[PDB]
Amino acid sequence: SKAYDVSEAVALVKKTNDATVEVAFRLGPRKNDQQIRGAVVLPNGTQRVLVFAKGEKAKEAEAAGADFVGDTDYINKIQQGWFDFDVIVATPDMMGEVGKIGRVLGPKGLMPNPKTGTVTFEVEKAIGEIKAGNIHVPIGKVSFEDEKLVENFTTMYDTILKAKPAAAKGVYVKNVAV
Amino acid sequence: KPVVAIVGRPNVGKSTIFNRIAGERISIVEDTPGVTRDRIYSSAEWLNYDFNLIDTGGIDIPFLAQIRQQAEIAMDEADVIIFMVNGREGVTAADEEVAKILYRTKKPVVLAVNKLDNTEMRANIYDFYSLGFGEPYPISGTHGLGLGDLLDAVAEHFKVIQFCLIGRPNVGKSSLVNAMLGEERVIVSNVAGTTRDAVDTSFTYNQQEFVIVDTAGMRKKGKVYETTEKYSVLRALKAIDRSEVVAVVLDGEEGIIEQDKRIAGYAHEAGKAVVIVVNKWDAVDKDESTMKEFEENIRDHFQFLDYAPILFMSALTKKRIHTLMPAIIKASENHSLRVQTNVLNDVIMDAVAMNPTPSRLKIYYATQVSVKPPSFVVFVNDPELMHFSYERFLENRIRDAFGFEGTPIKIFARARK
RNA sequence: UGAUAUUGAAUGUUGGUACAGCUUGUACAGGAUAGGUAGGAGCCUGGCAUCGGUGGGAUACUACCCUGGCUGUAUUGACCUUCUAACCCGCCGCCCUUAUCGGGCGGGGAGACAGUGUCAGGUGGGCAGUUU
RNA sequence: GGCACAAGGGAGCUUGACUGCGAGACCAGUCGAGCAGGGACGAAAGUCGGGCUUAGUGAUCCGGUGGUUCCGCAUGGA
Ligand SMILES: Nc1nc2c(ncn2[C@@H]2O[C@H](COP(=O)(O)OP(=O)(O)NP(=O)(O)O)[C@@H](O)[C@H]2O)c(=O)[nH]1
Ligand SMILES: Nc1nc2c(ncn2[C@@H]2O[C@H](COP(=O)(O)OP(=O)(O)NP(=O)(O)O)[C@@H](O)[C@H]2O)c(=O)[nH]1
Repeated sequence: SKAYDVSEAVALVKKTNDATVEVAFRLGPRKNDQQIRGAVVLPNGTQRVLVFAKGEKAKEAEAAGADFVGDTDYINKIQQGWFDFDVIVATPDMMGEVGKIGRVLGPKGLMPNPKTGTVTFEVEKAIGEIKAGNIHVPIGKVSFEDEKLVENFTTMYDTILKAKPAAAKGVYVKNVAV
Repeated sequence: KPVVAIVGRPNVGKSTIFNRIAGERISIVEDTPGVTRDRIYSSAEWLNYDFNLIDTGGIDIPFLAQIRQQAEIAMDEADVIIFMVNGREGVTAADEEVAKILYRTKKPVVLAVNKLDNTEMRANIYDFYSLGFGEPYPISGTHGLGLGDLLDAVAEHFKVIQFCLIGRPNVGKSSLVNAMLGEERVIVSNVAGTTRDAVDTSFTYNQQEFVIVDTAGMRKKGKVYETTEKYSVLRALKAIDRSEVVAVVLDGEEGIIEQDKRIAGYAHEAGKAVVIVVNKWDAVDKDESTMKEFEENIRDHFQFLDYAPILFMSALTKKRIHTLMPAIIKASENHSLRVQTNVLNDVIMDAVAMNPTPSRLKIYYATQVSVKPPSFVVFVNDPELMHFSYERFLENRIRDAFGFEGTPIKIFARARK
């Protein structure tokens, strides 16, 4: 019945366990025009990112930490197989091709789309930062200390609010479930 | 024949694409409510010389349930359901709600993306793979881009008289038509203005085919200062030009309103057969000499049209509904009839002999020119001597010599030549 | 005909709105045809439990908002049936006063109605401005 | 009236049946070489904006048909 505080719930989701502390947030479609879906680099923070870099952009992609780049087309290797691993990003030139030729990213949630900051010319800066109207966000672990998830939820809430959606009218906040 | 239907949330330019498929049928406006209330029918072809098109209204969560029912019904007959969605705004929750029905529909579905009017931002065809359907396509009604590929995508799955109906709003026209073809085809609502444009359907009656069109009613010109929603009245006026039999509908509960006489003027001035019809007898009393109360009153007020037969039927209780067509078929012949040149002339000087009061106007000849309506030309020494009182006199004699019931007549006058 | 103000109380019916607390959402498959939407750190209190599973969704339990319902809380509305205190009397008595004007003080009758001020259709050659 | 080298009648190529102006004529418009890019072609020459001439509803007011520094509100956003 009682709404706890942020400084109490970080110390208490220690006790709700090495598990991962995640946050649900009910948003306030009618408002799809100014919907609230997104990604931001995190403060208090293993992935396997595979890139679709084209041209010279593969040359800076092999030194940042990526596992496999490609031979400029391995969607034929994606056809009839392809246990995908963690994250798929791309570049704004072969995205159209990979989109049409690739026919295995819709119900699997890895389709490159430049609304998320994942399809850009800065592939070296993109590898290094990734490593019904609702958003899910993993802010961290059980084993993090009490001062880590406070900045994590603060950064994510400031990101949500920084993004005060248009048609701001009416309540924006409905529920925080830590 | 193949059937193709278009569905989606409103304001996605579905009717715009439907129209540039062929001609310009559905009204195109920009607003959330201004969608086609019901389903329409048409024909199409791309190297197959055989296809049909169906357009419906937008689907969301006023009246929307009936539109949803119509959209569901259209999803049945359609072979491929072109599912068009906006491109500039990405995707929406209502888009997923629409996609739910298609997911539960076991028919091939082609996905199309509108609002792609130029080459560069045409490359925005992405993230629609999450919908679970095949390759999307670009289209723009403003410029007609990407039409060939979309029609090829539709093709890869490839396997009579007209009579109208008009009147002032809320007199049961839609109820009358859907209670006559004996099914649900057009919407019925308590508020005036339920229909938004012409609805066309074909059907066979007594081994004879027929075409019936609704016109959403007509209100006064002075007080029609709406927000371009009265642009549909132009569509209603168009149907009269393509129709050849006009049914005017009056309410029996309410008395004769002044606007009804004005509406009947448009049909008469168009040279079309008219059959005056009254509906909703369930309201007012049905008794002896209540037949003549409105039967006589109509004649007193509607003098300019006297040839029109008068029919009484109530669509709600389905009383004497089957008697409407017997009137229609009879009116069909009289609007297209010719009389012999010999006989017609022999009747003319009999009339002028008993009325030798035409210097004096001279009658020399008379004959017919057109079948519909029956035009006649009389050769006189001078058409200036012709008087509108005398011109009307000739019409009555002709209308009495033969039947010529339920159709207007026009008389032309030519000089001595 | 409709709103809105003039414009009140009582009980009876009585919805809507808002805030709450409990319930429903029928997926081939799937643990009873017992929801999407963030999932994966428990029994032995009669029973039997615990991975995981053709599954797009099983939870060896962490962990939000919806949709239709049920119970409270407040808001108001819609009404009926009453009453009375505005508002209305071309009803009676008394005084202004000698007065079928008018105004006061008493009874009676109607009473939240009618009547009044700002917003829709028809009506109807009601009366105007007009030309062909 | 007229087109015999045909102004029928067809298409392989199905658009040099398109792209920038245009000296010069006839009559408000119409005709027309030259003619600049690129060439539909044809193998090359070379042709080159199609029904013979042929009436085919429209100003008034002026409202759609293709978009772009095409621009100034104290400046900036719309
Ligand atoms: N810029 C742009 N606007 C378009 C295009 N196609 C349609 N629209 C706009 O979209 C508006 C709505 O389209 P319309 O065909 O009337 O859709 P509708 O009547 O709501 N029918 P429905 O609800 O079934 O989609 C049009 O008035 C037009 O302005 C397009 O290609 N480009
Ligand atoms: N008493 C009575 N009511 C009727 C009859 N037919 C229809 N109605 C009712 O009166 C209204 C007329 O509906 P509708 O057919 O849409 O009339 P309309 O608006 O003139 N036609 P449209 O919808 O095409 O504009 C509806 O509320 C309907 O239920 C009838 O024969 N008798």
